Amino acid sequence: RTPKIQVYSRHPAENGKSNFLNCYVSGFHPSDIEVDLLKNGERIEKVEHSDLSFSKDWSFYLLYYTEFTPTEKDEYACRVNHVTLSQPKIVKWDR
Amino acid sequence: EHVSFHVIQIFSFVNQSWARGQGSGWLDELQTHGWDSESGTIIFLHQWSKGQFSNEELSDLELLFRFYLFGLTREIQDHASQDYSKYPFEVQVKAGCELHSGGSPEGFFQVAFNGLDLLSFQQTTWVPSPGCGSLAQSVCHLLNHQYEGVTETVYNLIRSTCPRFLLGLLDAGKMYVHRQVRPEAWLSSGPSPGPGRLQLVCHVSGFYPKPVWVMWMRGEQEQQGTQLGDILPNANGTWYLRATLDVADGEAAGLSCRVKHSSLEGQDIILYWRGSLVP
Ligand SMILES: CCCCCCCCCCCCC/C=C/[C@@H](O)[C@@H](CO[C@@H]1O[C@H](CO)[C@@H](O[C@@H]2O[C@H](CO)[C@H](O)[C@H](O[C@]3(C(=O)O)C[C@H](O)[C@@H](NC(C)=O)[C@H]([C@H](O)[C@@H](CO)O[C@]4(C(=O)O)C[C@H](O)[C@@H](NC(C)=O)[C@H]([C@@H](O)[C@@H](O)CO)O4)O3)[C@H]2O)[C@H](O)[C@H]1O)NC(=O)CCCCCCCCCCCCCCCCC
Ligand SMILES: CCCCCCC[C@H](C)CCC[C@H](C)CCC[C@H](C)CCC[C@H](C)CCC[C@H](C)CCCOP(=O)(O)O[C@@H]1O[C@H](CO)[C@@H](O)[C@H](O)[C@@H]1O
Ligand SMILES: *[C@@H]1O[C@H](CO)[C@@H](O)[C@H](O)[C@H]1NC(C)=O
Ligand SMILES: O=S(=O)([O-])CC[NH2+]C1CCCCC1
Ligand SMILES: [Cl-]
Repeated sequence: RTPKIQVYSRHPAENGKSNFLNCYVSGFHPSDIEVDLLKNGERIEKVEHSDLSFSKDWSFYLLYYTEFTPTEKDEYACRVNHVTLSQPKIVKWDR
Repeated sequence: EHVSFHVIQIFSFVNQSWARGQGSGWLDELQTHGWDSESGTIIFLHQWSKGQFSNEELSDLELLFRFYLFGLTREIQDHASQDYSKYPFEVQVKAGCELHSGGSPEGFFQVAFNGLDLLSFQQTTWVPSPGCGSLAQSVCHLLNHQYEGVTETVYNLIRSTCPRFLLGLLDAGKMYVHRQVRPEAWLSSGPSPGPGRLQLVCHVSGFYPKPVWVMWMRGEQEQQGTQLGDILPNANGTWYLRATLDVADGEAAGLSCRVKHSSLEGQDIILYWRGSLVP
């Protein structure tokens, strides 16, 4: 099953205000996956993620999060590559 | 009212000599334990993750899990060495218990192979899944016949030990599992539904427990086109929810988002859509 990706901040976005960017990736199988949170196209090293888990239908799900500060200039995204995807999917965070 | 505790395990076998395992413990959707796979030890994620069990009990459990992981990720490879090209494959295990409202315990132990049901444990016997075929029958045959009180041990673990641990966890984690956390809300635009149309989004984030009420309103008329997202997790045990509404441009004025939550004690959150209405 293909991974579904949802991106969301923990607090209202305010330029110059510390916040948390979450990427919830779910409904995939098999478990091998590469999820990165990206800043300006570059992978973010200081990220946290939940331990792998799965739902009743056996598809897997993970939550990623990292501290961030929204900025007019900076672009944030969640990038997922999986064996069911021909190329990495990228879901960009806006608002 | 039904509450549950599950230990889950995911085994990825890449070839005859190489596999990786992962394991964790969950109280409903709340992760309470991890597994350190190298040292082979339980990771207690909260001050109260020991529940009411003694260190002797928890160390005996650790040793049980070690013996088990040994046996499993040895016998599996020994047999899958013959049927290679099956590689890479993945095994999922979900073992635990559910307490019903009357207090009756219900244990379970389900296995999946490459995301399909392989077998489960129903009474005192390993039953193969109907769908999957001779593989499930082989695994059940080896478990029901060659392996001694691993069936009996699974039985006592999921029917007596697991309910006791679950309740001890709820009690030890009293102040945490009974907590109330107030959400905050905010509005944004979503992806354009179309030319001349707007998508209104009301974000509600940081609430706990999970029951929440969120609606787009025109005064007191609930807007019937509202769509509620799935409730999504935040780090540190709160929840997030999007409520959205598509409206014609020129009919967005006057709409508000209204949020009710047990933590709010009758003081709803109300936010009015502004958009580009204000110069
Ligand atoms: C704590 C307690 C826990 C208790 C539970 C724990 C464990 C429970 C479950 C365990 C398993 C139970 C289920 C089993 C079911 C069975 O049903 C079992 C057998 O299935 C049938 O078996 C047949 C075996 O013959 C297969 O036929 C082969 O298919 C292949 C296609 O890939 C090839 O075409 C091959 O043809 C050739 C060819 O071309 O290679 C022809 C040559 O002539 C011959 N050349 C010769 C002879 O020289 C060669 C040879 O025969 C092979 C195959 O035997 O042997 C060797 C060899 O000597 O060469 C042996 C050697 O060791 C090995 N080298 C090494 C280093 O290991 C070597 C190597 O080469 C390969 O590794 C890589 O190359 O291969 O084979 C065929 O034979 C057939 O397809 C297949 O259906 N089905 C399986 O799916 C295996 C298991 C997969 C399931 C794994 C997990 C699922 C279960 C998990 C759930 C766990 C439970 C949780 C609960 C526990 C807690 C309560
Ligand atoms: C990596 C995953 C870790 C995740 C972190 C969880 C950490 C947290 C803290 C968990 C807290 C504990 C809770 C309460 C867990 C209880 C309920 C769990 C849901 C159910 C159990 C499911 C696992 C699959 C158990 C595996 C052992 C199995 C059962 C076979 C063992 C070998 O048998 P054997 O020794 O041969 O049993 C036999 O019994 C015979 C006597 O009958 C003996 O004669 C034999 O010698 C032999 O000992
Ligand atoms: C088995 O898989 C591991 C991990 O991918 C790899 O390092 C090793 O070389 C593999 N073995 C074979 C025989 O390809
Ligand atoms: O999401 S929810 O409505 O909070 C589900 C019930 N809470 C469970 C997980 C945290 C421990 C207590 C039982
Ligand atoms: Cl939670």
